[PDB]
Amino acid sequence: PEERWRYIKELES
Amino acid sequence: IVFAVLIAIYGVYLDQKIRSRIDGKVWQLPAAVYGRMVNLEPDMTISKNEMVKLLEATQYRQVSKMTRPGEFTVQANSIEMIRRPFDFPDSKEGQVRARLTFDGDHLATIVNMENNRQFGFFRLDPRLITMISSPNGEQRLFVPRSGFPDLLVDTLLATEDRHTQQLVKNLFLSSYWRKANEAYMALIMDARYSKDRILELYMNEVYLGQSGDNEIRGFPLASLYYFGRPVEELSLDQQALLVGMVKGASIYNPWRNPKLALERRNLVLRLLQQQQIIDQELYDMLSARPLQPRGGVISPQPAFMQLVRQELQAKLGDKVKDLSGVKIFTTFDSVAQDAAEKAAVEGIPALKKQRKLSDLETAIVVVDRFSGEVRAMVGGSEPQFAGYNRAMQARRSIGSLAKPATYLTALSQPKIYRLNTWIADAPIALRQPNGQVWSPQNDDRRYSESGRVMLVDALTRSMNVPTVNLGMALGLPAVTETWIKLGVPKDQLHPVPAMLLGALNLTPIEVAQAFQTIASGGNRAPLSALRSVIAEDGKVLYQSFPQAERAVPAQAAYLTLWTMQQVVQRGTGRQLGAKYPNLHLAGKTGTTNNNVDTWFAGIDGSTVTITWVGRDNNQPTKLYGASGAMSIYQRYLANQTPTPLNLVPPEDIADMGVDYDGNFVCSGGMRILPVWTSDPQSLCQQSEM
Repeated sequence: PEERWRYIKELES
Repeated sequence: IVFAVLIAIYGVYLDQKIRSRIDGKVWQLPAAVYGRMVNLEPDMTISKNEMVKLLEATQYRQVSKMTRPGEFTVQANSIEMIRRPFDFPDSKEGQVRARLTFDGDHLATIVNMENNRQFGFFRLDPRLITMISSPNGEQRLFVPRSGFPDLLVDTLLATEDRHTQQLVKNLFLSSYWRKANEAYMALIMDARYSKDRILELYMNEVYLGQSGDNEIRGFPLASLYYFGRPVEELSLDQQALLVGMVKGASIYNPWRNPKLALERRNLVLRLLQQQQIIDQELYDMLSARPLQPRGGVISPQPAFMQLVRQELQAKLGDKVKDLSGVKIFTTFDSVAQDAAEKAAVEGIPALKKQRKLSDLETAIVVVDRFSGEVRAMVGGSEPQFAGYNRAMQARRSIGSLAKPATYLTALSQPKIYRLNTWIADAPIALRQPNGQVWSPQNDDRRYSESGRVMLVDALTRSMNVPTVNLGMALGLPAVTETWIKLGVPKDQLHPVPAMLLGALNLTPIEVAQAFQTIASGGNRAPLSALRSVIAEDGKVLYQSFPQAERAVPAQAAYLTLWTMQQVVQRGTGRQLGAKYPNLHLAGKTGTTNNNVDTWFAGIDGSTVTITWVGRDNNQPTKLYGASGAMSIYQRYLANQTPTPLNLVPPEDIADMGVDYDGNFVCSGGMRILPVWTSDPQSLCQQSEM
């Protein structure tokens, strides 16, 4: 799902 | 069918062996040694830039935006941080998002960002300095299931099981026939234990590296060793390598072979990018990120740990290493230690190149002015590899740094000795047994025109002849009694006239205690490195309490510190008073015959800092006066933010005016001096002549 990958972008940026 | 009975009864013995280790003491966990715990309050004298270095020294990271704990961001007049969780002794605490806001040279507010409400006080987690060496050589840091991030668990399971088999291997087995034993004992515990507990024991047991002759194993201790941050705050790129090193710890080591270890992280990032958990949108970001710490560490802080190790069995007994999961809370200050280590690393070659010296060494010791808590300790010129600790082991002559003890003894007699009492300054010749006459000389080999100087100026200028005339008028046991009250070793005191001008061999930590007793206003505080010692179950083993023992009168100590402010402004230490006048620093210089040893005892509002500069073979340093030891202290004052010494005069202190002839005046005068009096009407007794 896209709810897992989107959270990881703002966590690693 | 007898084989079914043998394997069934064997499984009960395996089940009994697993239950014995897992239900009780699993491993002999070594003692974690933490630094100081800094509380923050409104109107606290700390700047924004001073807080940045405190945070970076406590393993925090300056970032654009905060995501995981142990991170912060700087603004024009504020810092936003996520205070990491830490099981403190007074209360357990979680993550806390807060803004520290500054006005000028003070912390105005501390506001929780989740509720937009102030904090009366805010705790800062202590830095984990090191682990105490174990006999077996299996160094670990226990972290329960709650402490590991869920992405690190997903990265592990994706590359191993993907629903434990290698947990049983490293538990009780060694190095084809016993693979069936590994398979039987794995299924026995997997069924008789929780799904969460199997990840907890595995993540603390796995081998990830080596540090000399001790095995660093488990994700928590490995994270701090390889990256300088806990397991909770690992970035997915750092998690991939730490998970990747589980199969080849030694072969994928970044110190021995960086190129080989770099390929493993990208390989593990592909195993998770191919699966659901990650996509190609961020592979370019994580594949570019290189791995941070430089060459690991075998023994961090060897000098300070000597005092911690000495104090541990001296307070709790050697019956302590047997206990597992001990928590040692020390008084260590990372800001001051980092400031002192640079001042010693940079300051030594700066003196060797300027004065053309072959070798030169140093030792610095910082302690709390009121509590005597040891904040920092440098015991060498290069603390990269330090076997010898000069701050504790090198016992040298204190020299002129012995002069304040004589003036303290004098100024404790208000009714006879004051700051305006005259001391003679003319040729001296003191006869002694065996054998020649002792004729002491000033550094100048000069005497005063009037044949006298007032007490205050003799200490300010470190005048040898008047110190002998004063010291011998009081008597050598009266001066030696003050050294005992100041907290120095009694076995090192030899009460002869040489003692008055520095015939006294002390180490920097013993000098630290003497000046600390003065710094507090005559209250001896036994120097300590430990704050508390806690067990694995939260029960306290040792806990410090205040031990401020009234050594000398507060008024005597005050006038001696007031005179030590004149030493640094206009006297022997005039160099430092011109650099840092706003601190109003109190201190004393130390020089021996032929400058074999040089010193400086520097007191600020918050601490006492003793610094020694000399050679290991007891030879002339070829350095002018105490400028060698003062330049190292200047570098320490420069490297961190000192606290201004604004002395608060105790009761019975009267600022009195004296004429050129050194007598008190009723109205007016031409030199103001603090003087220990309840009724300042001595002026009447002087003016009726």
